Amino acid sequence: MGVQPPNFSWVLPGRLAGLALPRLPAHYQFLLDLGVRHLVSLTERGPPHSDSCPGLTLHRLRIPDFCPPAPDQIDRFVQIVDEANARGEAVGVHCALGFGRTGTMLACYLVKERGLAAGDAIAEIRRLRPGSIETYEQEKAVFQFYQRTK
Repeated sequence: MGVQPPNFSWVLPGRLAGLALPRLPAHYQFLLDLGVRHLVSLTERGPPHSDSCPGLTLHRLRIPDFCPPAPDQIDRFVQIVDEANARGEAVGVHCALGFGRTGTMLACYLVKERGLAAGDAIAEIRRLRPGSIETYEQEKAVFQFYQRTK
């Protein structure tokens, strides 16, 4: 039995989801039940109770709140999703609220998945998850990822 964590939704159904901070054993069980085997954690302090769920692998990429992921972090995130999805495993990504840091990562993955530029990728994540991508530097990070990988 799982309990859906806060602000959870699929971006790529069965492949890639965003969420706010998970914090109960049943949140992690929910992720496992939905086929998630990897949780990319962007917070400065690990989410509560993750150690109750050994079957879920956490990948901690620390990003200060209201700041963008760095290029190495974007590349690592993209690798984690590509490799997990190729193994038939889904990935979740979270921050404290699930909007800024999380939305920026999700938009970068769409740049790659759909061959989009940042305007389209950011628009799409905002359509799916209104409130996503909170700062100017977060927007610029998606743009620069596009430029590096075009």
